Amino acid sequence: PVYSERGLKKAVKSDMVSMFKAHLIEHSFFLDKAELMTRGKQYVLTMLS
Amino acid sequence: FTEYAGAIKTITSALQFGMDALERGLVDTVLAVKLRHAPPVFILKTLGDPVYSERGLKKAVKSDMVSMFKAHLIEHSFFLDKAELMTRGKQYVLTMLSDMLAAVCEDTVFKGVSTYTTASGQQVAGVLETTDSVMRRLMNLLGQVESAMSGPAAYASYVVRGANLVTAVSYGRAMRNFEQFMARIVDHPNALPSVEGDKAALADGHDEIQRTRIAASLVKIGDKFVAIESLQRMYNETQFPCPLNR
Amino acid sequence: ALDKSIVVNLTSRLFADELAALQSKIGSVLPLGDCHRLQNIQALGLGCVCSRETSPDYIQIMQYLSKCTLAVLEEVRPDSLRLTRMDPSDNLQIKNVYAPFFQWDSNTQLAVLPPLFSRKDSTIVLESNGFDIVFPMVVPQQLGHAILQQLLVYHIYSKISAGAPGDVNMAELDLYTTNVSFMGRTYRLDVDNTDLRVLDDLSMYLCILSALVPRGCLRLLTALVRHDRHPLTEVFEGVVPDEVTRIDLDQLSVPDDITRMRVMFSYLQSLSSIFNLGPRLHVYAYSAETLAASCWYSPR
Amino acid sequence: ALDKSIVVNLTSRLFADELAALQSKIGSVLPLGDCHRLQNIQALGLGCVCSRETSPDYIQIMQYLSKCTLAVLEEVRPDSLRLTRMDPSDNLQIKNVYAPFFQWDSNTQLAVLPPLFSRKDSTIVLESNGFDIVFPMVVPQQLGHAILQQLLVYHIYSKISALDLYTTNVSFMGRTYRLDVDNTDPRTALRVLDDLSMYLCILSALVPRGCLRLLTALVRHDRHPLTEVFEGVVPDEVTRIDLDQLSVPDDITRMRVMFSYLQSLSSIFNLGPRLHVYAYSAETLAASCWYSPR
Amino acid sequence: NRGLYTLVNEYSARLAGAPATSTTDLQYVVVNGTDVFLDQPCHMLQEAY
Amino acid sequence: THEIASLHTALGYSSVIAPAHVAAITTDMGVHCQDLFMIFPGDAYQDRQLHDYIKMKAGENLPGLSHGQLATCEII
Amino acid sequence: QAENAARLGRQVLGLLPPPTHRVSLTRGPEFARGVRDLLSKYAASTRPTVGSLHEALRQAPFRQPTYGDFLVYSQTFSPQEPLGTFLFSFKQEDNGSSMDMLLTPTSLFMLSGMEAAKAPQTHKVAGVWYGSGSGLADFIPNLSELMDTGEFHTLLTPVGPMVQSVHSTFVTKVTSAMKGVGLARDEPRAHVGLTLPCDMLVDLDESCPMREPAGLNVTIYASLVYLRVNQRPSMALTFFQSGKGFAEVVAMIKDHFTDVIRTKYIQLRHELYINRLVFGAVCTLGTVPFDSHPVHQSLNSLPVLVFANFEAACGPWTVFL
Amino acid sequence: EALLGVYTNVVEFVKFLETALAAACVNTEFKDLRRMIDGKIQFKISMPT
Repeated sequence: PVYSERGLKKAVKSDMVSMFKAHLIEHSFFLDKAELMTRGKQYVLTMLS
Repeated sequence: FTEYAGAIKTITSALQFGMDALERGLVDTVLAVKLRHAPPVFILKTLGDPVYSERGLKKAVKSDMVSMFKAHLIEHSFFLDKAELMTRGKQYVLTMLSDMLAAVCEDTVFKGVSTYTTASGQQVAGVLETTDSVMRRLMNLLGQVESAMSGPAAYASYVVRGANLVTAVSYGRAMRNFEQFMARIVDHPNALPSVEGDKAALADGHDEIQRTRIAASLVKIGDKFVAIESLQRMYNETQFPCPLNR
Repeated sequence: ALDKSIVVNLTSRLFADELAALQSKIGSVLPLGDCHRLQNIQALGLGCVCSRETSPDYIQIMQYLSKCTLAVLEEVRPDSLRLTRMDPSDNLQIKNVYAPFFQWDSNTQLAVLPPLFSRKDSTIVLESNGFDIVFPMVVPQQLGHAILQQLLVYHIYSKISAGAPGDVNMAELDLYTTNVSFMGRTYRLDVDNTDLRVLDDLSMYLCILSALVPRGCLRLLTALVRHDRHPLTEVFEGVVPDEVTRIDLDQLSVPDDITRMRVMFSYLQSLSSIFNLGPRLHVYAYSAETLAASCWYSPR
Repeated sequence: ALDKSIVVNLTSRLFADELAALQSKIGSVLPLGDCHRLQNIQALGLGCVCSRETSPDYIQIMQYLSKCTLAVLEEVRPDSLRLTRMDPSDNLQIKNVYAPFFQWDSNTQLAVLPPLFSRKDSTIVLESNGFDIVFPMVVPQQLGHAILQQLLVYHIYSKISALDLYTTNVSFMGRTYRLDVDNTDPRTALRVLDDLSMYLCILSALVPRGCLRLLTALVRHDRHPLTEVFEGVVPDEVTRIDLDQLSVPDDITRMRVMFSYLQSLSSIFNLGPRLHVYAYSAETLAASCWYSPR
Repeated sequence: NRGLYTLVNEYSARLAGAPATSTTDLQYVVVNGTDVFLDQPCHMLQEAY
Repeated sequence: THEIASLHTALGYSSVIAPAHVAAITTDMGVHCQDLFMIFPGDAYQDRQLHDYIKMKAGENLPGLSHGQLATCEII
Repeated sequence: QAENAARLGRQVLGLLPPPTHRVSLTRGPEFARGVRDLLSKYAASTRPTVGSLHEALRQAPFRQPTYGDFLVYSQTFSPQEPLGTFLFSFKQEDNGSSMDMLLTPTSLFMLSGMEAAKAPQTHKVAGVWYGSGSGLADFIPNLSELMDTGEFHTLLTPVGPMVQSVHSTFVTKVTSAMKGVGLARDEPRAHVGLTLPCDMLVDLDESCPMREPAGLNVTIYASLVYLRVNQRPSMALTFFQSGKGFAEVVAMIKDHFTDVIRTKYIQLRHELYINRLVFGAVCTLGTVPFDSHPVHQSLNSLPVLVFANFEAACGPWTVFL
Repeated sequence: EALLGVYTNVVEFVKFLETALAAACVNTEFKDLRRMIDGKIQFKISMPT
């Protein structure tokens, strides 16, 4: 609720779309990304919690 | 009958709404008083160290402080976000939040007064506040050892009864505890102020308040016990913006 | 919750003859100079402003009526009259006794006008106190904005015939002014041309406008040329007569013209309000056999 | 029944300087924007439309004044201003502290006007909060008109110049005064003049001929106290229109239309909301009146 | 220009001159001080990054 | 209604705020520049035929924006 | 059966005007205890309840309107109405014992005869409540001559909204409202508001904002404009909703009717009749309280606005130009 | 068709005194606060050398 606390203006929706891109590229197939990281199990847990 | 008694339910629920929209007014304005008197870390931190103010605020000492307002903002701002990308991690937050803790001037007249206490008689130092996103961060990094505190159950009274009303009507002033103030001058003179005797007069009726059982979160930081409260539930159930989000 | 009653006491008892004239109009609308309940006689008529010894006025009465409080008779007891108070937006009842008799219908707008007719129709002389009470001329608004107009035209041509005989025909003047048509009916008013000093002030003002207005509006057109001229004023150049546009404004100097333009506007707002706004009230029900009209008063 | 009270929160403690002027005017009328109990100080002033760096236009300021509700002060505490409200139609006490002083009595009539004589006297600035407060002026209805009569004449004769004793001085029995014109925006004061060119040349078209012939019989020999405007000489225009013969039923249609357009000149010479005072105390300077609706 | 102890007290409670709007399409200046919570550390330090 | 008297007991500073966690950038850091034609519309060139030409070569107009709330730049 | 009569003992003695405050002086200062509605600040507690404030709600202001009872031909007043329309009492001469003529603004659109494009919505609706326009023109034969010299705005007295109408075959009874809020007859404890067709109303205050002050008051104005179409005289009635005060709206109505002033007065370069110079009039239909939302409706379609809490206060007709 | 339930929120009020925010404050019930104009607290600080 920290994002849409002002009401869905035209400035909020573009911030909410630009985070749709940056989360789909970075964190997708997260169990496949965790097979090669140094941390590993922390990346699955902080994704699933 | 069920139209009548279905109408008395509406007007109470319109009027319980009346009082409980005013109790949010307390939690708004008290938090609004704090933020008017709350300078940030990077301004207040180097003023916390007395080692620069020993020589006085000369022309050169003001200039040397300015470079430390600059350098502290570039590095240590957003301190919880840098902690995920550092190898050190959990120690870096614990030092920086405790370095916030020792920078606060705790000089209070009511410091000897018995007030909000933990279990086993240990003493609450102060209360930090976060949002909901930061509250779960600090709850993971720091244990919540007690999750219980004692405190006052009701307020304390102050009435203008007695000889206060004589000076209120005739003159224009109202003395704080005139009966406590009268005996010091004319009845018991020439006594130096002794702290263990002044404290009963300094308590101002905050002693003899009935203690109670208050449910809240606690945390242990160094020698000081801090309580943690995130106020978005009282703001996002009413769909107003929060003043903690800046 | 609020109580309202206006009780006027007197010094001497009334005659037996004067009581029947006040019982003739047991319902009426009197003006009243004070709001308090106990009051002396000298305010409840128009004798406080209009009298026989003073010159008869129109405008100083019309200044007075909008400033004055209205009141309605309930019971006449010797010697203590009993009026009832008028409130802003209050419903009460009126009997319509005014000489001469104009017909009231429901859903008309009552307009209080000063009496400009003969004396015995308007007033009832109280011989015991030696003071004159004067009942106002209550006339419906569309008549009241027309019964004044044909008489005010008649007063002008009376001033022309007294100065020069050849310009005004009496038969042309009488037949077109003293006969008033309204609601399909006619009313032949009392002229009282036996010697109309009431309307002499309005006959002065409207004429002084009529010479200064076409002198006034020429200078006010030419002084307002802009790129931001309001576009409706281009149309109204066709409305002004062609003879008006041919004034040489060089003849009057600048110190004369400031005196004219301040005289120009100062009559206009003093003359507009005395036609427009007086104590004016509405009536929603009427009955001809009972002669009682339920009313409600709207101030301003 | 009904309550009326506006208490004004204020974010800084007022100085002893500015509190002494506010303690001086404890009975005063100032308009404000909204209808609530709590209110910011940025609505209390009339100076949201009349600021210093903005060139004021006193017609538009007076046009502003009929919109707003009006309010009377009760107390001046050193933090919060406290006011009472005026609603049509309600009886209330009013007390004139207003500096270009005039005398009232029982059964008088009033109006509310913008400050047109001394702005620096009738406005106090608040250096503690940075926002200034502008007080309007209450005037009896005769001078309520007669000041607006001069200001409409003034914008006529400042445009022709594209001197001051005739244009800037409002006359009254016993006193003469000075209007405050240094920076005036004429564009809202000229649209009123734009409608005056509409009404006045229509009234020059339907002129009664007999009422023109009355002045040709009057001002040449019959001299009266209120006809000294013409100074004894007829205008040249009036001899030109009177060549036609007189007839009654021409003027009967004309004088009704002359009557009906003077109903319209109320709408262009309007004041603000009016105040019909019934009882006025002299030595106390208090009064009692009912607020009229717009 | 005044003492810095006064500037610390004036830093939090006084939203200083020329601020920028939020959540609206372009950079406007905000004149309505009822809501906006911005804290700008660019006046006291007199820098630009 | 309800009225509050709130004082400050401590001589020194008793409350400390801090930046904690970055959430979003709304500025979008866009390279749009501020147009001085909008700030100072009264000042213009002497030939009004030529001032309508340079205004043609520079330029509510945006119905949508993708990356975020756009931010103005200057020129010194 | 007297239990039914005991109901009228309750309701009539419960519903009265409040009596005059008159206490004899020998009783003492008891009269200060008889003043309750002037007290306007009631005490509150930690948990207030209705039983703490049932005395607080008991004092209420004194509001009772004054109704109008009209006996109308069933031909002029169309038999189905949305029960909140605005009215007019046209009056020429008392010819009958008691027969009255009432004009809804849909009906006055039919006597007007203006073009369809000026009001593109109500022309279909007002064409099916009536005939082609001669069903109502038979009662006023002077509708050609009442428009020329300009007496039509002097013959209308604005009445207000409807309350009740009992309809028969030949004679229709109409119960109208003046002075304020008319009590609804069929639904108990309800209040009839004023309804206007969306086509006839013209709002005045509308901004981007690109600030205007608030108030307690906004005043609906009626308007009526004499014009000429097809070289035939005809009228045009529009409404206004504004809280600008009377000194502004007369200048604002001139900007709305700019084209109507211009297209008429092209004609009088040739013929200048002083009877033709009168143009329009503006009445005051009473106040509306601030920030009440006008709610759109739909009837048969016909969109119709509604104004809750309407109060009526009729005014004169003043001739603007 | 059928009604399956009427489900309604209940606003649990939160007292200021039972928040843990109130440890940062000192709370005194003061009866007549409209009567007071100004409050005032006086400090006396001795400084030895």
